Amino acid sequence: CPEQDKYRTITGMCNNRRSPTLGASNRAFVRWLPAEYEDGFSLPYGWTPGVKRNGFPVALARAVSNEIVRFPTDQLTPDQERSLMFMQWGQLLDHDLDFTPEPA
Amino acid sequence: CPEQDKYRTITGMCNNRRSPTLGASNRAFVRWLPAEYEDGFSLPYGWTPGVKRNGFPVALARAVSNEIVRFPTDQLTPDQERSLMFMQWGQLLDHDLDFTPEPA
Amino acid sequence: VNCETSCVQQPPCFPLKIPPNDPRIKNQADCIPFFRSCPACPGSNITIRNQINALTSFVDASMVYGSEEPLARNLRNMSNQLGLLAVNQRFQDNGRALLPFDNLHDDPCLLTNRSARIPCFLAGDTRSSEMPELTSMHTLLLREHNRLATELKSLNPRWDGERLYQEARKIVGAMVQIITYRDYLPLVLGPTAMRKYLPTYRSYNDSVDPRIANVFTNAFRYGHTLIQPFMFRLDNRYQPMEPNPRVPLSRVFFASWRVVLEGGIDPILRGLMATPAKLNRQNQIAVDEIRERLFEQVMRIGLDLPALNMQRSRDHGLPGYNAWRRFCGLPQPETVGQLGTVLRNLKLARKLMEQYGTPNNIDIWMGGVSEPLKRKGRVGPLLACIIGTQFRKLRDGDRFWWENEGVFSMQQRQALAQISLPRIICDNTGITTVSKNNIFMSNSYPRDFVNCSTLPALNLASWREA
Amino acid sequence: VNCETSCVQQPPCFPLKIPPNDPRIKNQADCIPFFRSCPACPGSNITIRNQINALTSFVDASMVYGSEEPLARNLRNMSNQLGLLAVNQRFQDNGRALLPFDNLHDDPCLLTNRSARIPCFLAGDTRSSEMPELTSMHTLLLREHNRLATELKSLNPRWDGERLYQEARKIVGAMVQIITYRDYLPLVLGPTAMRKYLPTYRSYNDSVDPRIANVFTNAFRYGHTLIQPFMFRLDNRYQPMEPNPRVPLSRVFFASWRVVLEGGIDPILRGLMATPAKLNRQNQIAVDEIRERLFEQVMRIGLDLPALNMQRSRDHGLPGYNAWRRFCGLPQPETVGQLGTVLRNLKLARKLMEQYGTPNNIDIWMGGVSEPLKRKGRVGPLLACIIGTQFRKLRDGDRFWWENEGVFSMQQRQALAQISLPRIICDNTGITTVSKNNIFMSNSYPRDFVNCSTLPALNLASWREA
Ligand SMILES: *[C@@H]1O[C@H](CO[C@@H]2O[C@@H](C)[C@@H](O)[C@@H](O)[C@@H]2O)[C@@H](O[C@@H]2O[C@H](CO)[C@@H](O[C@@H]3O[C@H](CO[C@H]4O[C@H](CO)[C@@H](O)[C@H](O)[C@@H]4O)[C@@H](O)[C@H](O[C@H]4O[C@H](CO)[C@@H](O)[C@H](O)[C@@H]4O)[C@@H]3O)[C@H](O)[C@H]2NC(C)=O)[C@H](O)[C@H]1NC(C)=O
Ligand SMILES: *[C@@H]1O[C@H](CO[C@@H]2O[C@@H](C)[C@@H](O)[C@@H](O)[C@@H]2O)[C@@H](O[C@@H]2O[C@H](CO)[C@@H](O[C@@H]3O[C@H](CO[C@H]4O[C@H](CO)[C@@H](O)[C@H](O)[C@@H]4O)[C@@H](O)[C@H](O[C@H]4O[C@H](CO)[C@@H](O)[C@H](O)[C@@H]4O)[C@@H]3O)[C@H](O)[C@H]2NC(C)=O)[C@H](O)[C@H]1NC(C)=O
Ligand code: HEM
Ligand code: HEM
Ligand SMILES: *[C@@H]1O[C@H](CO)[C@@H](O)[C@H](O)[C@H]1NC(C)=O
Ligand SMILES: *[C@@H]1O[C@H](CO)[C@@H](O)[C@H](O)[C@H]1NC(C)=O
Ligand SMILES: *[C@@H]1O[C@H](CO)[C@@H](O)[C@H](O)[C@H]1NC(C)=O
Ligand SMILES: *[C@@H]1O[C@H](CO)[C@@H](O)[C@H](O)[C@H]1NC(C)=O
Ligand SMILES: [Ca+2]
Ligand SMILES: [Ca+2]
Repeated sequence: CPEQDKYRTITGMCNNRRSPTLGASNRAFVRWLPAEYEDGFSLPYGWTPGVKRNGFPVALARAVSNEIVRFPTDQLTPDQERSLMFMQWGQLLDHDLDFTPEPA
Repeated sequence: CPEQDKYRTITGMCNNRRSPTLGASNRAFVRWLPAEYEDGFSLPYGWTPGVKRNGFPVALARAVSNEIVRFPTDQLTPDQERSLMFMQWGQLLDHDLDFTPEPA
Repeated sequence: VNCETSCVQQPPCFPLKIPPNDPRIKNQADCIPFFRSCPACPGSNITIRNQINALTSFVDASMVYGSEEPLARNLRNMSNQLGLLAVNQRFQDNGRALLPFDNLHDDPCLLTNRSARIPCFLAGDTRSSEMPELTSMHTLLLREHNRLATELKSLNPRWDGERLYQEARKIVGAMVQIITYRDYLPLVLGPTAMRKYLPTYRSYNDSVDPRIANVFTNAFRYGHTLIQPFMFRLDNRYQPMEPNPRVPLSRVFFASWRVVLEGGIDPILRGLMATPAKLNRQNQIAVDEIRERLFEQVMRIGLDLPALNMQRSRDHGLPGYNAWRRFCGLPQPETVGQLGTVLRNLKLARKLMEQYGTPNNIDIWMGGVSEPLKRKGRVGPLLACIIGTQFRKLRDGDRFWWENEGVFSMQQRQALAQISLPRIICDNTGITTVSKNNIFMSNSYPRDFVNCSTLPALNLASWREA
Repeated sequence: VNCETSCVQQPPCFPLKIPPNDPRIKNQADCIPFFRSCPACPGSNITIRNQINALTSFVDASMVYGSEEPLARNLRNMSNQLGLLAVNQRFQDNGRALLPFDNLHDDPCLLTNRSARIPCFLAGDTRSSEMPELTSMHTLLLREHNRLATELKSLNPRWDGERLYQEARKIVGAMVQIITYRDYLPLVLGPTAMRKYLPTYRSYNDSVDPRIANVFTNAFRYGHTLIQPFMFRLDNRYQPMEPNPRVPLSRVFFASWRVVLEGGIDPILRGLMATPAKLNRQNQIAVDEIRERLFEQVMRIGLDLPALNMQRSRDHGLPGYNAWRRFCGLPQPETVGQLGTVLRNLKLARKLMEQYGTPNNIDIWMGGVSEPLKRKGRVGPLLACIIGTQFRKLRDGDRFWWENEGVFSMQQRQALAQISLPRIICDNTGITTVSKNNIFMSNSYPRDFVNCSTLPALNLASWREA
């Protein structure tokens, strides 16, 4: 890292001089808690037929969505004190913060 | 991980049921702070000629040992309140807790 | 295995299975496509799997400039010394700049209308075309950069293209920080959580880790609960702009042709300002436009965004609801009655217990968006904690935070304190009437609207090098 | 290649550079051998390099039983159903068991006395032969295991080999935890740091991460300052055991032949009990036996342990002194004057600034062992924080902690509360007079010693299966 600089680098490298990759692009996320995987280190819960999580069957994500998230659109409540721009800035900002790559 | 268990596994696996590799052998250390490497991710300070650490030259480990650690053996001070067994348990205990492998 | 065309569960696919009596997908042999996130250390039997952030975690407008050097270079106009970002060479929006098009091998935007042949846009982030409303925000910010570079060149004749680009990028980055912390986050967190997690800024602390936490990538998806089922487009009198003033969201995803051929970004920005967001309620969590018909036009089957969120938290090895509550110093309900008290809703607690068996296993997004919203906020205690904790780290751990001593002069900071999203819209569009501040609360035309002439533009005089 | 026979700085080596005018290594282009610790994710350009713990972090006597299944199985006597650990088949120590020999390809123990031909010992941990005093402790616990299994067999005739092994192993692990937390840690930390970092145990907490922290591997090396330059051996009456009662440490490293051919473990254990540890003082940090001549008989030149610790902290990417002070909530000295106040020694503070330039760069081991010792402790505030913090996690995050409900019964816990190291010595050696508790404080014969016959044996009645 340069002793002195004038602007941000494009990758975010060197923002933190003691640990120059912190906040830089293409680096592993930090974890605030130990990860929880089916096998302890790699497989997602729900991966292996019949393997429970912490004593209970893993619920299909689509089943949880169907039973708890789904609602009749005619009940929609417009937020009287938020604009749709409130939603939009959130997505835009999220796209300033993180993108988690996947294989093609 | 089994539902019930009377004894520890040999590897330490399954001691923590939600994250079964915690404390288990042949796993990465946990870090309490972000790592500090010359290039940010791998090279140790002192690796590349002329690369300072936070504005100052990297002190040779052998230079610090010679100038600060070295002392005349006849000046050794016996601890009136600790046995050498206190030293030895420390090493024995250390060998219950950590071994950092290296290539042969 | 091709995760897009196969339902076989083999690396790197983790297709979502279909339950009996599904309301849409009657064939249980089908599935909702899902590719596991790339692991930081492929094929390791030593490391605990973690995922990768391809972007800079800092609030530095990297969605405009790019987070890698080859891209950041390609987004710039290198034909001259004006320090501008490249604009579309084929199209303009009523004489104004559009984003350049990208060159994708399997362009999804082309699939949203075969006849129009309008590809996805090229931006600092790969998702700029995902919905026209997002595209309009990327386009708005591209224009503001070029406008600032142009004004800076007038004030400082000796500044080369690189100097102009960097000073404009620096102002735009400060603008995203100011709009986010001054206007947006207080309305997400509410006053109590805002004071707790984001106390008054002091200065840069190099011991504050600024990385995005893996949980935040899922928790910040709380915004999926604010999504309306339509894209609303309004004319200059904020009245429905025919022919289609209300397009179903399942027909706007990756629909870059709508920006180019259906009136540009002005109708879209007016619709964003004059239409209410959707309110998150406990039995009105997320709309079927994203739950049943996500990306319907650009692939074999419509996806379920809420379901993908939960599959993603499992892919990412994220702890359950109670582990996150504990992390946040919040009580952890163990029984359906305790969960009912925490949620102030026994009916939802019972739905959750029927699904998960225990609050320990509730997926973080589901548990987080299930909590009652904090007063004057749009998230509950858990999400407030995860989101507020993340943004304090991005602020305090950024050497280039706009208020950090040395980044801007006192007069430049005084000048930047006058910026606003409504003013930026005024400076870069044909829109002459915009929302009163706060733009994220104002939503009713004409009650909440003012003329652009009453909003003072950013004064760049303290940027004069003289 | 070889990091032991060359000074080329290339993977996997990171040779220690030699300063001008070194009092020992006169040729400045040469070096001290050093292999980089294995990375958790080899050859990656995404992950921040980290190192691996090959052992179980728990205080579970894995240095006796092994931390990998094939090894744990090989350490056991599988010729019968007695649940014993295997013992040496070639030699015995006055009728008592010795550790079996290992089968290494480049056995360092064979180099310490070429004509004796005694290889290294096989134990749960690979370093059991590093010094005969450590070997004696490993040998002691192996005998205690076999003694426990034998007693449990008499008590429970129907218990098979696996049950006997596991029950004895369980008791040995509990003994190591009790001696460590009841007797050892209080004398390391001092009473004040003991109460702060190790408050009364309340319950197993499954949200406490029990992993060893990277910094701990380097911070717990504070014990190198306790090392005496000789191995002391005493006879039946704690008088020097002729002809070599005081062997220089540089001639005992990997000297397994001394245990086998020079009188077994009894003279060594007595020497450890009736000899003072070295005191750490700011101008007497560590002896040349480990600073100039570490492993002199098995390497091309003598190594420097204090220097290796510092090169290791750099290999491991550990933050400097002030970052660890900050992590621990202790003031961070920025000037030589402030450092002089923190260390209560301006002279040492001046010495540290001349070498490092800034207290921000002082290596953790060096700054940690430089601090004045806490009252009735043998570490300063920084090391007390790191060590205390680690051992609380190893206690609170251990499902098999001896006091955790369900591990032992109330009456078994009452029995285990009577165990002590002096009694374990009495039970498995020809020593009939041992130190009074606390064994780590007692160090003078005959003042601090009592007959083994005054110490009641561990009562295993509550292990009888009714
Ligand atoms: C079981 O053990 C759990 C672990 O406890 C730790 O380790 C043991 C060995 C002890 O030493 C113990 O003292 C340690 O805490 C324990 O869970 C822990 O509980 C604490 C207290 O609730 C949690 O702290 C809170 O954290 C949140 C989230 O931020 C934290 O993480 C980020 C990311 O790393 C950091 O940057 C932050 O600094 C935090 O460390 C904070 O928001 C919260 O602070 C806010 O609220 C408090 C109180 O109002 C204010 O004083 C602050 O100023 C803030 O406004 C706390 O700091 C901790 O996250 C959690 N850890 C885990 C792993 O869950 C649990 O309570 C124990 N249970 C029992 C029965 O013993
Ligand atoms: C610059 O920022 C630093 C980071 O600050 C955090 O993030 C920012 C954004 C804020 O949210 C802030 O509130 C956060 O703390 C900051 O350094 C931090 O300072 C705190 C307070 O001194 C440190 O906490 C202490 O930690 C030690 C070590 O244990 C910790 O780590 C282990 C391992 O992960 C955990 O298991 C523990 O739970 C701890 O989290 C503790 O020993 C200590 O607690 C003990 O002492 C106190 C005081 O007597 C007692 O009340 C307790 O009961 C304990 O006995 C503290 O919890 C924190 O480690 C440190 N972080 C870093 C990265 O250094 C710094 O102060 C800021 N500087 C300025 C000028 O603002
Ligand atoms: C036009 C509105 C939005 C979408 C369309 C949309 C879509 C997604 C998709 C497809 C994902 C990935 C799902 C998966 O895991 O497979 C997704 C991820 C994230 N979002 Fe979404 N989103 C729209 C809108 C929002 C809003 C308003 C957000 C926040 C206020 C928001 C956030 C996020 C975040 C943080 C992610 C993860 C990003 C990453 O890759 O790290 N979204 N969204
Ligand atoms: C008989 C006394 C001791 C040694 C001989 C000895 C030697 C070492 C060596 C060679 C290392 C590695 C050096 C390097 O980094 O290249 C080492 C590491 C550790 N020690 Fe040492 N040690 C002796 C004695 C002690 C005592 C009394 C200790 C504790 C009270 C102690 C601790 C440690 C620790 C924790 C390590 C790191 C272990 C790991 O590999 O993770 N040592 N010591
Ligand atoms: C670069 O800037 C000039 C002047 O504004 C403009 O005419 C040209 O179209 C721009 N080129 C690109 C690729 O954006
Ligand atoms: C597709 O684009 C054309 C313009 O090329 C437009 O006229 C038409 O209405 C669009 N089709 C649909 C289905 O919207
Ligand atoms: C196994 O146990 C028996 C009985 O104590 C003993 O004679 C034999 O030598 C032991 N074998 C090994 C390899 O330790
Ligand atoms: C080496 O071992 C033999 C016993 O086999 C012993 O007589 C001799 O003294 C030892 N050598 C040294 C240098 O101590
Ligand atoms: Ca960014
Ligand atoms: Ca262990």
